[PDB]
Amino acid sequence: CELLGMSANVPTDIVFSFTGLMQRGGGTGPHRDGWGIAFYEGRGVRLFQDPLASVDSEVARLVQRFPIKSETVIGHIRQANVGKVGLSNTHPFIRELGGRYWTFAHNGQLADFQPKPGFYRPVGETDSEAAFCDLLNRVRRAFPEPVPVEVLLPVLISACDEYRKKGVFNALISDGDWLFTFCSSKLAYITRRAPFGPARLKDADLTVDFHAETTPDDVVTVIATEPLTDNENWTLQQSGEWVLWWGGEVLAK
Amino acid sequence: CELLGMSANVPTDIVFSFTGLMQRGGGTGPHRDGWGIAFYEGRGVRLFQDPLASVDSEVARLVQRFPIKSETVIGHIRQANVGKVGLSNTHPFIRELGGRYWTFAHNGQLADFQPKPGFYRPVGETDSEAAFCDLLNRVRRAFPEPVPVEVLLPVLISACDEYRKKGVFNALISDGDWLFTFCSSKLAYITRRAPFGPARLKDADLTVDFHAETTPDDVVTVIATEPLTDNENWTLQQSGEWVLWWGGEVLAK
Repeated sequence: CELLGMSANVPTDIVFSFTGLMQRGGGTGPHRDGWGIAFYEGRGVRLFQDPLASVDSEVARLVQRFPIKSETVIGHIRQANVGKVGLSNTHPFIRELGGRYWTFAHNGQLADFQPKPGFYRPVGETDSEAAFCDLLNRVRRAFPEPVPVEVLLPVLISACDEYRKKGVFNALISDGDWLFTFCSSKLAYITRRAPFGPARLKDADLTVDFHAETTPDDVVTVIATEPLTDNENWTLQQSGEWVLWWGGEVLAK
Repeated sequence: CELLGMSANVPTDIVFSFTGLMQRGGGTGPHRDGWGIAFYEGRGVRLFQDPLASVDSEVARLVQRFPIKSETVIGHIRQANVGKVGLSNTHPFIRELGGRYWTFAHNGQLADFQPKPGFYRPVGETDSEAAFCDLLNRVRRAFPEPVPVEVLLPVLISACDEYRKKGVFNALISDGDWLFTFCSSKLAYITRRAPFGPARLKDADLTVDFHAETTPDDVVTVIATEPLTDNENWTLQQSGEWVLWWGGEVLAK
C-alpha cells in the first residue's frame, strides 16, 4: 500500500482519510510515515505532501478537508524512512515539460545510480528524483518539441528498463492526460465500469473512499502496490510490465 | 492587497484567516476571489490555492484559517475563484532551475506580450506565466550552471525592465533562499526586528496574523502591494525599484 494512482474518464471523487496517530503494535504510533498525493484539475496540478511526522500536520488535514475530484491521481504513502528527511525528499515530484506538469512517484531502491547531470536537476537527494529528472532529460533530448504519447512511449520504457537493472523500480508517471505505470517488484490495478457502487479501499492507517457513478459511461481505474480491496478484478502486474492509461482505459501495454 | 511576500531569518508563523463567504456590498459575496500561497521548508516548496468549493450554502460569515510557517512566503491573495480562471492560471507559479524550486507571483497587465518559445513553457494561458517562463529561459541561457545571486541579478532586472515597457509588472520571485521584488505600479515593505509583538495584517476578507519573536535575533520582512498595517516603517517602493531580500535583510536594491 505505497504507490497509489487513478485514471478516470470523468472527474471523480476520492476521499483520503488518514487515521489519526495512535499507540499501536507497530506502524504509525507516535509518528507517521511520509506521504504525497498529486492530482489534476484540468492541466493544473495540486500537491499535498509531508515527510516523516510526529504530529498530525496541517497538510495532512488539508488533503482530507479538500473536496478532491480529478481524472488523474498519483500518490506515494508510507515512504521508507531510509536515507534523508525533509520535504525535498518526499514523493511525488513535479516538473513541467512541453507545457504540461509531469508527476512522478517511485517505490523501490536503486544501487550505484549516477545519471549524467542535465536540463532537469533534483532539488532533493533522493534516487527517485534523480531518476525522474534523468528520464525527463531523455524525453527532452529525444523530443525537443511536444510529441504524441506513442512516440515518447519507447523512451519511457527504455529508461525504466535501465533503472530496474540497478534495483527495484516501480513507478507512476503522468502529464495529466495519461498515467504511465511500470512494475519491477509488485503493482496491481482494477478497472470499474459504470454502473458501480461506492467502494472503500484501505491501508492499516488510511482509507480512500470512492462514490457511485457520475454518468452511465464512467470508467475509473485504481493502481496500487497491491490490492486494497479483497481480490475481485484486481489484476496483478509482473516484473517488466508497463501499462499506459488514459480515461481509465488501457491505451497500450 | 494582492501580492504578499515574506522573507525572514528564522521559520516564522503566518496564519491566513480567509473570512468565509457572506452577502456584502461588493467583493466576496456568494463567490470568492482566488488566492495562492507558496512557501518553503528547506529547499522544498508547498503550494496552496483556493479550493474549488465556495458553495457554502451561504451560511453566515464563516472564517477559515490556514496556518503556515516558513522563512520564505510568496502569495497572490486577490485573484479570481479557481473555478473562474482555472487552476493552471492561478498564481504563484513554480518551476525548478538549477536544482532549486523557483516561485513567481505577478500583479499587473501586459499588452502585446509574445516571448519566443523556449525551454520552459506555460501550462496555463496567463501573460504572467508566459512572463515567468521567459525570465527563466533568459536565466538558463545566460547561466547554464548554478551561479551566485549577484551574478544572476542583472538578468532578473533586465527582464523585468523589458516587461514593464509593455505594461504593469509588479512581481515577487524566489529560489527558496532570496526573495526578489520588482515594482512598476506599487509595492511596499516593512522589516520587523526582535523584539516585536504579534501583528495582525488585514485585508477586507482576509487577516494574516504574526506572532512575537522566536529568538531575540529575529528579522522578518513583509512585502505587500500596499501597507496592510496603519503605516509605521512601511517603506513605499516607486516604479523601477527592485530589492533582493535574504533572511529578512536587504542584500541589494
